[PDB]
Amino acid sequence: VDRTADLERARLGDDGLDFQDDAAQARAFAQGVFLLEIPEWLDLSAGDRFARQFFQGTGVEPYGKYRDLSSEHFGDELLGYHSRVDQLEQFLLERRFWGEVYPSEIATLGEHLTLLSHRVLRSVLASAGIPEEDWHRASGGCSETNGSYHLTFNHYRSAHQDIGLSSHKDDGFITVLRTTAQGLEVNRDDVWEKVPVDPACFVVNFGLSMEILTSACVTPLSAIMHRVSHQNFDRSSFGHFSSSRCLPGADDGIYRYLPSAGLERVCGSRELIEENDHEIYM
Ligand SMILES: CC[C@H](C)[C@@H]1NC(=O)[C@@]2(NC1=O)OC[C@](C)(O)[C@@H]2O
Ligand SMILES: O=C(O)CCC(=O)C(=O)O
Ligand SMILES: [Cl-]
Ligand SMILES: [Cl-]
Ligand SMILES: [Fe+2]
Repeated sequence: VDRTADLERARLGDDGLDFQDDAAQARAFAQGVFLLEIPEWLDLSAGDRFARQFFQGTGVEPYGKYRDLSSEHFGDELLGYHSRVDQLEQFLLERRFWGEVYPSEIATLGEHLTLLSHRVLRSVLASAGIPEEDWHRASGGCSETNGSYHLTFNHYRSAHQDIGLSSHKDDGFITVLRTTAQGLEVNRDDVWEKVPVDPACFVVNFGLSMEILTSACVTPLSAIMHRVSHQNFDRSSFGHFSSSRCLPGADDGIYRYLPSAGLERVCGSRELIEENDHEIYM
């Protein structure tokens, strides 16, 4: 693909998300993807280094050892190191383990991104016309700080003859993606387009839970279809993912908002992730 998407750029300011104007904000939310300026005080260098190292094993300091932590170590099949069928290999960790398992500076990064994402999500919920007292249940806790949050590190193995990462929608409400190299593509309006590279911005997009939640609103919001093209050289990235609380045995559920009525349950949060990962990776 040779077309490059023209995305709207936003900033977090005194009143929440600031786009250039109300029309720009509407286009961004209608597309389900936009750029978000990275706060100047926020240090991403340890996260960038973790994404470059996590897969390399205990010979490589300080982060290569996370290659050896599989899902078995967490009692949760979703977490730890995972080789995917595509070029991608990942390390995924939910917030309840960050303080104990991640390096301290990586847990700190995760916490910063959680509070940034929280602020982004609340701006979106307000634009959707959902009553504020329904936000906590509608977002499975992400309208406050009680959601499930995964800080997930990605490395694309260019020696594998696969697509980088198959076409998919994310599971949750908000993904804050840190990417510094080409490869991410988005499908708005049934044409694949490259996401412009800008290491001064995150890429923000909505997941399936945002789409389900707002599907009956006057302006439904989409979970952007996106992929990573086959990489001829290595690539890395990381993202902060916000989902309805999906702990084993403590699942907040996924809801659709019915204007003038309230929230109706659609499915489980973990169930949605499992069904989505099935539909993606085959
Ligand atoms: C347990 C997953 C968690 C809810 C979150 N959501 C996701 O969609 C993602 N990663 C995450 O960290 O999992 C699958 C994926 C397409 O590779 C993407 O990277
Ligand atoms: O690496 C990227 O740019 C995208 C990663 C992604 O889409 C995901 O982890 O769900
Ligand atoms: Cl601010
Ligand atoms: Cl590329
Ligand atoms: Fe994604």
